[PDB]
Amino acid sequence: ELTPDQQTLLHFIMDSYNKQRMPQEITNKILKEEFSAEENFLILTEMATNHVQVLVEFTKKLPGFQTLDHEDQIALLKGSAVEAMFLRSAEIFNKKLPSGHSDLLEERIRNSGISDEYITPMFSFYKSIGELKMTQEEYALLTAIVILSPDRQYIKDREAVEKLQEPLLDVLQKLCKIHQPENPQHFACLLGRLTELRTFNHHHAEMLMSWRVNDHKFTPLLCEIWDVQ
Amino acid sequence: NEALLRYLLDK
Ligand SMILES: CCOC(=O)c1c(C)nc(C)c(C(=O)OC)c1-c1cccc(Cl)c1Cl
Repeated sequence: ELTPDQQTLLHFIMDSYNKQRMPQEITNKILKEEFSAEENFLILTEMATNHVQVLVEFTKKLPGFQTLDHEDQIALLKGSAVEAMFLRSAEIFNKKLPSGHSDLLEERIRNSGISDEYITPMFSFYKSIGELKMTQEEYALLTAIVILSPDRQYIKDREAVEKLQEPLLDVLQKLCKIHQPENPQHFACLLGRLTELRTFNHHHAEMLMSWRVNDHKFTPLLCEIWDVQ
Repeated sequence: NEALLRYLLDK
Protein backbone atom coordinates (compact mmCIF):
# COMPACT_ATOMS: atom_id res chain seq x y z
CA GLU A 1 0.00 0.00 0.00
CA LEU A 2 2.10 2.95 1.26
CA THR A 3 5.87 3.20 0.39
CA PRO A 4 8.32 2.93 3.33
CA ASP A 5 9.55 6.53 2.70
CA GLN A 6 6.08 8.01 2.06
CA GLN A 7 5.14 6.79 5.59
CA THR A 8 8.45 8.21 6.96
CA LEU A 9 7.23 11.56 5.60
CA LEU A 10 3.56 11.19 6.70
CA HIS A 11 4.61 10.48 10.27
CA PHE A 12 6.80 13.60 10.12
CA ILE A 13 3.85 15.84 9.14
CA MET A 14 1.52 14.42 11.78
CA ASP A 15 4.09 15.02 14.50
CA SER A 16 3.80 18.71 13.65
CA TYR A 17 0.13 18.94 12.84
CA ASN A 18 -1.03 17.32 16.09
CA LYS A 19 1.49 19.27 18.23
CA GLN A 20 -0.71 22.32 18.21
CA ARG A 21 -4.08 23.21 19.64
CA MET A 22 -6.29 26.22 20.36
CA PRO A 23 -5.71 27.22 23.95
CA GLN A 24 -7.95 26.80 26.97
CA GLU A 25 -7.88 30.62 27.63
CA ILE A 26 -9.32 31.15 24.14
CA THR A 27 -11.93 28.43 23.82
CA ASN A 28 -13.28 29.40 27.28
CA LYS A 29 -13.92 33.00 26.10
CA ILE A 30 -16.42 31.53 23.57
CA LEU A 31 -18.56 30.47 26.60
CA LYS A 32 -17.18 32.79 29.31
CA GLU A 33 -17.07 36.25 27.77
CA GLU A 34 -20.02 38.57 27.36
CA PHE A 35 -21.83 39.13 24.03
CA SER A 36 -21.82 42.12 21.69
CA ALA A 37 -20.19 43.18 18.42
CA GLU A 38 -17.08 44.50 20.32
CA GLU A 39 -16.35 41.43 22.43
CA ASN A 40 -17.33 38.89 19.76
CA PHE A 41 -15.05 40.58 17.27
CA LEU A 42 -12.30 40.88 19.92
CA ILE A 43 -12.53 37.11 20.31
CA LEU A 44 -12.27 36.36 16.59
CA THR A 45 -9.10 38.41 16.47
CA GLU A 46 -7.58 36.26 19.20
CA MET A 47 -8.47 33.09 17.34
CA ALA A 48 -7.03 34.40 14.11
CA THR A 49 -3.79 35.28 15.89
CA ASN A 50 -3.75 31.82 17.31
CA HIS A 51 -4.03 30.33 13.86
CA VAL A 52 -1.13 32.35 12.62
CA GLN A 53 0.84 31.22 15.62
CA VAL A 54 -0.04 27.64 14.73
CA LEU A 55 0.37 28.14 10.99
CA VAL A 56 3.87 29.42 11.45
CA GLU A 57 4.98 26.71 13.73
CA PHE A 58 3.54 24.09 11.45
CA THR A 59 5.28 25.68 8.42
CA LYS A 60 8.74 25.78 9.89
CA LYS A 61 8.52 21.98 10.52
CA LEU A 62 7.40 20.99 7.02
CA PRO A 63 10.23 18.83 5.77
CA GLY A 64 12.53 20.58 3.28
CA PHE A 65 11.17 24.02 4.17
CA GLN A 66 14.35 25.15 6.02
CA THR A 67 16.40 24.56 2.85
CA LEU A 68 14.26 27.16 0.97
CA ASP A 69 15.52 30.69 0.41
CA HIS A 70 14.56 33.11 3.28
CA GLU A 71 12.61 35.47 1.06
CA ASP A 72 10.71 32.56 -0.43
CA GLN A 73 9.95 31.26 3.07
CA ILE A 74 8.30 34.55 3.84
CA ALA A 75 6.40 34.73 0.57
CA LEU A 76 4.96 31.27 1.09
CA LEU A 77 3.90 32.06 4.63
CA LYS A 78 2.00 35.26 3.66
CA GLY A 79 0.61 33.73 0.49
CA SER A 80 -0.79 30.67 2.16
CA ALA A 81 -1.87 32.57 5.28
CA VAL A 82 -5.46 33.26 4.51
CA GLU A 83 -6.15 29.85 3.02
CA ALA A 84 -4.47 28.01 5.85
CA MET A 85 -6.61 29.98 8.32
CA PHE A 86 -9.94 29.22 6.60
CA LEU A 87 -8.90 25.61 6.51
CA ARG A 88 -7.82 25.46 10.25
CA SER A 89 -10.95 27.33 11.20
CA ALA A 90 -12.98 24.73 9.37
CA GLU A 91 -12.01 21.60 11.41
CA ILE A 92 -12.01 23.64 14.61
CA PHE A 93 -15.62 24.32 13.61
CA ASN A 94 -16.28 20.74 12.39
CA LYS A 95 -14.30 18.53 14.80
CA LYS A 96 -13.07 20.26 18.00
CA LEU A 97 -16.49 21.66 18.74
CA PRO A 98 -18.16 20.46 21.74
CA SER A 99 -21.52 21.12 19.98
CA GLY A 100 -22.65 23.82 22.50
CA HIS A 101 -19.37 25.66 21.81
CA SER A 102 -19.77 25.64 17.96
CA ASP A 103 -23.35 26.98 18.19
CA LEU A 104 -22.24 29.84 20.48
CA LEU A 105 -19.38 30.51 18.12
CA GLU A 106 -21.86 30.66 15.23
CA GLU A 107 -23.93 33.21 17.19
CA ARG A 108 -20.82 35.24 18.03
CA ILE A 109 -19.58 35.18 14.42
CA ARG A 110 -22.98 36.34 13.13
CA ASN A 111 -23.02 39.35 15.55
CA SER A 112 -19.39 40.45 15.15
CA GLY A 113 -20.09 43.65 13.23
CA ILE A 114 -19.17 41.67 10.04
CA SER A 115 -21.57 41.38 7.11
CA ASP A 116 -23.47 38.46 5.53
CA GLU A 117 -21.75 38.82 2.16
CA TYR A 118 -18.66 37.36 4.01
CA ILE A 119 -20.24 35.33 6.85
CA THR A 120 -22.44 33.24 4.45
CA PRO A 121 -19.72 31.91 2.13
CA MET A 122 -17.62 31.04 5.15
CA PHE A 123 -20.33 28.86 6.67
CA SER A 124 -21.10 27.46 3.19
CA PHE A 125 -17.57 26.21 2.87
CA TYR A 126 -17.61 24.74 6.37
CA LYS A 127 -20.67 22.67 5.57
CA SER A 128 -19.04 21.64 2.27
CA ILE A 129 -15.95 20.27 4.01
CA GLY A 130 -18.61 18.82 6.44
CA GLU A 131 -19.57 16.26 3.84
CA LEU A 132 -16.25 14.31 3.25
CA LYS A 133 -16.09 13.74 6.93
CA MET A 134 -12.38 14.48 6.59
CA THR A 135 -9.80 12.74 8.60
CA GLN A 136 -6.92 13.88 10.77
CA GLU A 137 -4.26 13.28 8.10
CA GLU A 138 -6.40 14.74 5.26
CA TYR A 139 -6.30 18.15 6.98
CA ALA A 140 -2.59 17.98 7.78
CA LEU A 141 -1.68 17.09 4.20
CA LEU A 142 -3.95 19.65 2.55
CA THR A 143 -2.57 22.29 4.84
CA ALA A 144 0.95 21.35 3.83
CA ILE A 145 -0.13 21.28 0.21
CA VAL A 146 -1.79 24.74 0.60
CA ILE A 147 1.29 26.19 2.25
CA LEU A 148 3.69 24.92 -0.45
CA SER A 149 1.94 26.35 -3.60
CA PRO A 150 4.40 27.30 -6.29
CA ASP A 151 1.43 29.49 -7.42
CA ARG A 152 1.88 32.35 -4.76
CA GLN A 153 3.22 35.77 -5.71
CA TYR A 154 6.83 36.90 -5.08
CA ILE A 155 8.49 33.44 -5.06
CA LYS A 156 11.90 33.33 -6.78
CA ASP A 157 12.37 29.53 -7.02
CA ARG A 158 9.05 27.87 -7.89
CA GLU A 159 10.92 24.65 -8.88
CA ALA A 160 12.14 24.01 -5.31
CA VAL A 161 8.68 24.55 -3.88
CA GLU A 162 6.99 22.35 -6.55
CA LYS A 163 9.43 19.52 -5.57
CA LEU A 164 8.29 19.88 -1.94
CA GLN A 165 4.59 19.87 -2.71
CA GLU A 166 4.66 16.80 -5.04
CA PRO A 167 5.69 14.11 -2.52
CA LEU A 168 2.84 15.36 -0.37
CA LEU A 169 0.25 15.27 -3.12
CA ASP A 170 1.28 11.68 -3.82
CA VAL A 171 0.90 10.69 -0.20
CA LEU A 172 -2.55 12.18 -0.13
CA GLN A 173 -3.62 10.43 -3.31
CA LYS A 174 -2.24 7.15 -2.04
CA LEU A 175 -4.08 7.96 1.27
CA CYS A 176 -7.45 8.38 -0.35
CA LYS A 177 -7.13 4.93 -1.96
CA ILE A 178 -6.67 3.40 1.57
CA HIS A 179 -9.26 5.09 3.80
CA GLN A 180 -11.70 5.66 0.91
CA PRO A 181 -11.10 2.63 -1.33
CA GLU A 182 -14.79 2.43 -2.29
CA ASN A 183 -14.78 6.08 -3.55
CA PRO A 184 -12.08 6.62 -6.18
CA GLN A 185 -12.97 10.28 -6.96
CA HIS A 186 -12.30 11.29 -3.34
CA PHE A 187 -8.81 12.74 -3.95
CA ALA A 188 -10.40 14.94 -6.62
CA CYS A 189 -13.37 15.91 -4.45
CA LEU A 190 -10.69 17.22 -2.02
CA LEU A 191 -8.79 19.45 -4.44
CA GLY A 192 -12.20 20.66 -5.57
CA ARG A 193 -12.60 22.17 -2.14
CA LEU A 194 -9.02 23.42 -2.35
CA THR A 195 -10.25 25.53 -5.32
CA GLU A 196 -13.21 27.17 -3.57
CA LEU A 197 -10.79 27.94 -0.71
CA ARG A 198 -8.84 30.30 -2.99
CA THR A 199 -12.10 32.21 -3.52
CA PHE A 200 -11.47 33.55 -0.06
CA ASN A 201 -8.32 35.47 -1.02
CA HIS A 202 -10.64 38.03 -2.58
CA HIS A 203 -13.07 37.87 0.27
CA HIS A 204 -10.35 38.62 2.78
CA ALA A 205 -8.76 41.44 0.78
CA GLU A 206 -12.12 43.09 0.37
CA MET A 207 -13.15 42.46 3.98
CA LEU A 208 -10.15 44.32 5.27
CA MET A 209 -11.39 47.47 3.57
CA SER A 210 -14.96 47.19 4.81
CA TRP A 211 -14.12 46.60 8.42
CA ARG A 212 -11.01 48.94 8.59
CA VAL A 213 -13.55 51.69 9.08
CA ASN A 214 -13.76 52.03 13.09
CA ASP A 215 -9.80 51.77 13.33
CA HIS A 216 -8.82 48.42 15.10
CA LYS A 217 -5.14 48.19 14.38
CA PHE A 218 -4.95 44.45 14.76
CA THR A 219 -2.26 42.78 16.90
CA PRO A 220 1.29 42.86 15.50
CA LEU A 221 1.14 39.33 14.09
CA LEU A 222 -1.98 39.79 12.01
CA CYS A 223 -0.68 43.21 11.02
CA GLU A 224 2.54 41.67 9.61
CA ILE A 225 1.14 38.47 8.13
CA TRP A 226 -1.81 40.13 6.36
CA ASP A 227 0.42 43.03 5.45
CA VAL A 228 -2.07 45.76 6.50
CA GLN A 229 -1.29 49.56 6.39
CA ASN B 1 12.42 42.69 6.19
CA GLU B 2 9.51 41.36 8.23
CA ALA B 3 11.43 40.99 11.48
CA LEU B 4 8.52 39.41 13.30
CA LEU B 5 8.08 36.57 10.88
CA ARG B 6 11.86 35.92 10.53
CA TYR B 7 11.87 35.89 14.27
CA LEU B 8 9.15 33.25 14.47
CA LEU B 9 10.48 31.04 11.63
CA ASP B 10 14.00 30.95 13.11
CA LYS B 11 12.92 30.37 16.70
C1 LIG C 1 -12.38 32.42 10.01
C2 LIG C 1 -11.02 31.86 9.61
O1 LIG C 1 -10.23 32.84 8.92
C3 LIG C 1 -9.85 34.01 9.67
O2 LIG C 1 -9.45 33.75 10.78
C4 LIG C 1 -9.95 35.44 9.16
C5 LIG C 1 -9.39 35.88 7.84
C6 LIG C 1 -8.71 34.88 6.92
N1 LIG C 1 -9.49 37.15 7.46
C7 LIG C 1 -10.06 38.12 8.18
C8 LIG C 1 -10.03 39.47 7.50
C9 LIG C 1 -10.65 37.83 9.52
C10 LIG C 1 -11.32 38.87 10.41
O3 LIG C 1 -11.46 38.72 11.65
O4 LIG C 1 -11.82 40.09 9.79
C11 LIG C 1 -11.47 41.39 10.29
C12 LIG C 1 -10.59 36.44 10.05
C13 LIG C 1 -11.96 36.00 10.38
C14 LIG C 1 -12.26 35.65 11.70
C15 LIG C 1 -13.56 35.24 12.01
C16 LIG C 1 -14.58 35.18 11.03
C17 LIG C 1 -14.36 35.54 9.67
CL1 LIG C 1 -15.57 35.53 8.29
C18 LIG C 1 -13.01 35.96 9.31
CL2 LIG C 1 -12.82 36.34 7.55
